[PDB]
Amino acid sequence: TVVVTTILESPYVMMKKNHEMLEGNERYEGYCVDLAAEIAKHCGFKYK
Amino acid sequence: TPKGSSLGTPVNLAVLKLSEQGVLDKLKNKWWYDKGECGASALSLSNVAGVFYILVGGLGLAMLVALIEFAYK
Amino acid sequence: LTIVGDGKYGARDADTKIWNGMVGELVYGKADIAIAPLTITLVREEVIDFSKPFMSLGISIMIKKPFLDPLAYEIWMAIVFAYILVSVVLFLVSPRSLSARIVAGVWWFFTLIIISSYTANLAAFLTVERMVSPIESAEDLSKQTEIAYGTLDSGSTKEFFRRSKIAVFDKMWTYMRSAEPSVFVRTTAEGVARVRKSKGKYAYLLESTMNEYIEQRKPCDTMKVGGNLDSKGYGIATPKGSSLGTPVNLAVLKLSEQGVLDKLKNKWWYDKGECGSKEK
Amino acid sequence: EGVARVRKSKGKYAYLLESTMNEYIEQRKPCDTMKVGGNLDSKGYGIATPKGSSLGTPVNLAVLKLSEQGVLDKLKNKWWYDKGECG
Amino acid sequence: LTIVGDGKYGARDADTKIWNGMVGELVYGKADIAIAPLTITLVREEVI
Amino acid sequence: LSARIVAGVWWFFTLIIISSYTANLAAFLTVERMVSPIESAEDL
Amino acid sequence: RSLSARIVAGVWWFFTLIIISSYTANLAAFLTVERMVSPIESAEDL
Ligand SMILES: CC(C)S(=O)(=O)NC[C@H](C)c1ccc(-c2ccc([C@@H](C)CNS(=O)(=O)C(C)C)cc2)cc1
Ligand SMILES: N[C@@H](Cn1cc(F)c(=O)[nH]c1=O)C(=O)O
Ligand SMILES: N[C@@H](Cn1cc(F)c(=O)[nH]c1=O)C(=O)O
Repeated sequence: TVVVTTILESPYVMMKKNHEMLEGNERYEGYCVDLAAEIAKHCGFKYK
Repeated sequence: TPKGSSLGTPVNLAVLKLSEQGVLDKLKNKWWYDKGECGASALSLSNVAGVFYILVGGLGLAMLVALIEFAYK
Repeated sequence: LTIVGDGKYGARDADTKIWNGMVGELVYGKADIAIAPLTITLVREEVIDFSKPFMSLGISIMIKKPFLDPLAYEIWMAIVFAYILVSVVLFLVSPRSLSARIVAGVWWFFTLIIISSYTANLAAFLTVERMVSPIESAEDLSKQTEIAYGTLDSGSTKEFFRRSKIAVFDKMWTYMRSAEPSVFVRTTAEGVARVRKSKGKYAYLLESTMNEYIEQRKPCDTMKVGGNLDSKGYGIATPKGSSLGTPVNLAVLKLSEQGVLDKLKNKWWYDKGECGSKEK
Repeated sequence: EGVARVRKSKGKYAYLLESTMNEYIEQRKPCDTMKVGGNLDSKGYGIATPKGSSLGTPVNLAVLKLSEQGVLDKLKNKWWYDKGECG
Repeated sequence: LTIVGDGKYGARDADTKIWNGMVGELVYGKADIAIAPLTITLVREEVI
Repeated sequence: LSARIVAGVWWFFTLIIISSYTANLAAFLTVERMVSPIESAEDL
Repeated sequence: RSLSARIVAGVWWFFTLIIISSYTANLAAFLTVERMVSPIESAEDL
């Protein structure tokens, strides 16, 4: 899967409040997370 | 993207695609001004003092003009 | 007439999946019909039959209600000390001498400024009261901090926020669930009392009907602000398959068309009201 | 026809109509009409099925589902105050 | 989607006792459902 | 009488002036707000 | 200073008082209005 590197700068990439009870790319939320999802959509790849 | 990436051009095209579709603006508003917690007669008690300074000062000048006036003789 | 045993409207515990309250009394056959301010919901409609609604409402926001004022209390004093200080300088001067004359000029400019400030600020103050509001919109209220806000422990208001997938309401539910100390109250009276005793630090989310009612009741210190969050209505509920369902429904809309329901609403809301006159 | 009569009677004719259409025309060209006073009564529009229809109950459930999901409100805003030309 | 034939909402003539409009189309089976600004009345709730 | 007509014109002038001050100050107290000095980067 | 002339000075004074007060008030209102955002500026409104 495509490895995406990003940085923990709010509010671009943030740890979800319940990140401890979560795993994978569900741990993160933010502008760049949603942007990563959209880029994945229009380029047609899975990402990590 | 690492230069020479097979992902470079489609990612770029995707970015400007998202920009033109209003997606990027919508996301900006979503994380900036939607989750924003601060969004945005009584009396002025200090300002009048600024006039008082010109009042008292003028009175001081007047006091002086009074003294010198009675001082001519 | 009987009062519901557990004093609840009705819901299913997410574990036991048992219905409580009046809906519970209907489903489990403890009562033959429910006539109360029972809000019509999807899940309630799934287990009982609702008559056409007899009263319309919506979830709304309740807050605590909110001549020498234009000029600060300190300046009214300063005007007096300046008055005696000018009368004392003039007393020290004693047609007229030119210096004594200029004193009157500076004092004239001073009082000109004072009265102009009073007039302007009073103009703002009078324009502002009709115009002025702490928070008008629901989203704005959600955005504001230090003014905590909450709902009843059980009911459609709380469940509305729990289910709502719409941005602002989702944010508000996310806030309420984590809020400390708890922002939820057990009775409407408790919520309104909390509004009155938080001095504007707490807003209460409740159906428009109760809000409008309390707005008219002593000591008339609460106010309904903004519009409504959603729009729904109360209906008379029958156990589904009841022999009373269709005639009760027909009776409800009969009463609605004959002006009976409007008459009862005015009777108990705005006729016994002790105070909705806003004047800009 | 009623609204046209209002516009062409120059204040000599008032039109009694449901609040919905009134609110709609209030937002429409040439924005020369106005809703005045409150309402005379309070009622609502509903989806009607022939009694005994196999479609009745799911449609009803669908309506209140849409109401709770904010769908109905969103549509109301869509056709009334979004396309509104004087809002 | 079909537009009601006589362009009426519905009522019963007190002589013919026939329903017109969309209610009429429902009662007499000319349509399967009515989705319109149809105001809820007592007499209509009695037949649909 | 020249001094009188002067006093009249000047009176109308100062009347307009103070009226403008009062009105504009009323608009200024009814609307807007100022908090920060707006300090230029070079000034900082 | 005839009494009739005096009442003239009083009524005329009240008159000009009303006038300058009205001019001030209305000018203040006009300036307050201008402070309010224009309808034209909004896109949806345009
Ligand atoms: C649960 C929701 C589907 S809902 O509340 O039923 N409808 C949602 C929608 C916003 C709505 C909300 C409220 C009402 C509504 C309108 C009027 C009344 C009273 C005045 C009379 N009821 S009636 O049915 O119109 C009458 C002819 C008897 C009671 C409720 C109508 C529609
Ligand atoms: N009426 C609701 C219960 N209920 C009562 C209230 F007074 C209120 O403010 N909110 C609420 O959900 C229901 O039917 O469950
Ligand atoms: N909606 C009504 C018919 N109907 C339509 C209108 F446009 C109106 O102004 N009044 C009215 O009664 C019905 O269902 O019969």
